[PDB]
Amino acid sequence: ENLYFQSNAMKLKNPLDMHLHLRDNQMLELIAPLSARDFCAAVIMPNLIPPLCNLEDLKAYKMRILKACKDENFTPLMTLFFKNYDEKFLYSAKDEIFGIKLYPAGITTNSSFDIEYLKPTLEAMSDLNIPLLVHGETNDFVMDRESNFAKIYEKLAKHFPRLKIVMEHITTKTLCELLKDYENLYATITLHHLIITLDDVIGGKMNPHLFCKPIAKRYEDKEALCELAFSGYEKVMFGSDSAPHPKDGCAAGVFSAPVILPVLAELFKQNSSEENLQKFLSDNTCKIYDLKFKEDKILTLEEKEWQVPNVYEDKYNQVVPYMAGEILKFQLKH
Amino acid sequence: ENLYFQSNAMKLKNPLDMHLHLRDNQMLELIAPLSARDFCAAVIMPNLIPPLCNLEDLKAYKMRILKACKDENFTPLMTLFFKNYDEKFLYSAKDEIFGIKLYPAGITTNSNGGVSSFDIEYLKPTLEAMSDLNIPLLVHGETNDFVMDRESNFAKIYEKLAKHFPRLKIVMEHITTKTLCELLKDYENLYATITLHHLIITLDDVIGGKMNPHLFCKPIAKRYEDKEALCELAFSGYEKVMFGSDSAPHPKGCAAGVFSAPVILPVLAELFKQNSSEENLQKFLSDNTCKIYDLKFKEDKILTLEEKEWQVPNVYEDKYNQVVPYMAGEILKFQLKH
Ligand SMILES: [Zn+2]
Ligand SMILES: [Zn+2]
Ligand SMILES: [Zn+2]
Ligand SMILES: [Zn+2]
Repeated sequence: ENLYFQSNAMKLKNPLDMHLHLRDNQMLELIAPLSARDFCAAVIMPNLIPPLCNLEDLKAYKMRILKACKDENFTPLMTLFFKNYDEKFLYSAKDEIFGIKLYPAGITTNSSFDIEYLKPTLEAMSDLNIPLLVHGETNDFVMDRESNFAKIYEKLAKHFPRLKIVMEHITTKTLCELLKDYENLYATITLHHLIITLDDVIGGKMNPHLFCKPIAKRYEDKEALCELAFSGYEKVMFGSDSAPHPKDGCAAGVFSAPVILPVLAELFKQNSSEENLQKFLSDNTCKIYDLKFKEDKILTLEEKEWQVPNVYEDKYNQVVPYMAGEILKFQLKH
Repeated sequence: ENLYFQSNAMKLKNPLDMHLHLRDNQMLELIAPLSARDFCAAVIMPNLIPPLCNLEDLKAYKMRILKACKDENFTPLMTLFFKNYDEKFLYSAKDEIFGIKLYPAGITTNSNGGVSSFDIEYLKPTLEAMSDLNIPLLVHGETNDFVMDRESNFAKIYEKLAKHFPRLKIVMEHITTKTLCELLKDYENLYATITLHHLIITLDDVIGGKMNPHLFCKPIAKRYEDKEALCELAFSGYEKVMFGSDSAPHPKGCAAGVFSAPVILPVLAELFKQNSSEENLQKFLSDNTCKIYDLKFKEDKILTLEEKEWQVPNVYEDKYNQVVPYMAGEILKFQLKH
């Protein structure tokens, strides 16, 4: 529609963040609202110290999140850290969790990954319709860690053709292509991997604020990621992997939470459509897991410049955000 | 060799650092001694602001270097920053300079006035005079392509320069790829320098775990097979390879460069014992360069290294600057008689 209003440049419905890190305690209080105010729900990753491996610690964490957000409507979609859980246990938790997140540890390729430890649990998960979320990286050379995990994703897809396997934060053309080879393979894509490549991280001066895992790769990889997100391909969902770290330059992670919607807005207007953004941020997820909502959350973006602050700050913590100091074209009223 | 005395009495004769950055002014006064003490000579890169492009300024900088070294036996091998010099200018400079260093436009630290074209006719007059006058072309071999491919993609350029200027000595500085290790064997006029760090680290050390800015330099450390090929050339003492540290300090993230000057000899000493011979170390650090250029010395500078542990300072301070050294805070198995 050619003519439009400054106050309504984009409208988004029930935006979901399918990969979020909210940390805990004092940090959680600082950053949860930043996601809560722009999303109706987010998959909360379980990599706390120590990791969430039982339902009592999960509920307590859920409660801390609900307190810190203070922006209902916001439903945290809870997850457990992967370990060898038995059928009885999973049956017990299915109504309490959205999924189980696997963090592989110690994988060499010539690989040394034995899925036998996983089989009983994955078989149960399949039958109970519980999705497996995976941080798909081996321990090989940093640029190859994701691509070398492709064969591990294939193996899992064949051995468990009824299990939903979400390849988290894909960053390679390899996985962009693998995604289309198996029906039960899905993926989440971050905001940053649609914009950066390795050159941004170490091509000129080293830029720690753009450092994350998996590392940003090549231009061909970035284009493959953009083609899936911009086309709204049914099996890709937005997952920020917003992962803050207290300001000291060496820890991995990008805190993109507060700038996600505005940056995606601009990105899709320039390269795609409101409808495809709507799919990438919500409809795709809703179609895959059959989600529905009682009270819709509608976010309206206004075409009014603002400068991203150099930090989001609390008494106990200071976090540098993605795009810190940059000027964005769109903004939500908070 | 199964038996030895007091400590590993390893002698090194006339070590040469064929690729070194000494900066200027106050910085020079602080770091120059750290090299002048362990080396008898070093190729001094001209990437100053502004870059050394005339004899007057080169002499001036040389004088500054000589003062900064003081009582040390050390000959700085001077270079000019590459540009389209003519035969007349080159003829007057041949005895004042060791070589001319080519930096591709805006690829590394202080290169904005660099070469932006490798057109054969554009460079012909200069490279032919250099060829006739036996002046060598030292090159920072990287394109502006994707960071991990900058050096390998530069191979076609070194190759055309070699074919078009077959009597020119072309030194591929700080090589970091198997591609250039191999290309070195294809043309008689191709030579190379290798750094200390590139014999040791890969990209994984720089960004595999935590980002380690102290290990960040240009050309970026690459793959395991790249490092192995570099080690095979250095350890075997291959005649066309010479040690060049590319020691480059930065005042205290982060800027590109490793400041390895203070720790080169002992670190190299340990490396060559585990993987090579004292003879091959002597070749890599000195004899190869000496043979390639026909160097001679009024009096030799013999340095002895003993296995007496020592911790590397976390910084090399003074009144004007403070620099973090390579291997900072590390415990080295070898030492030089200070
Ligand atoms: Zn992850
Ligand atoms: Zn994550
Ligand atoms: Zn260089
Ligand atoms: Zn250099």
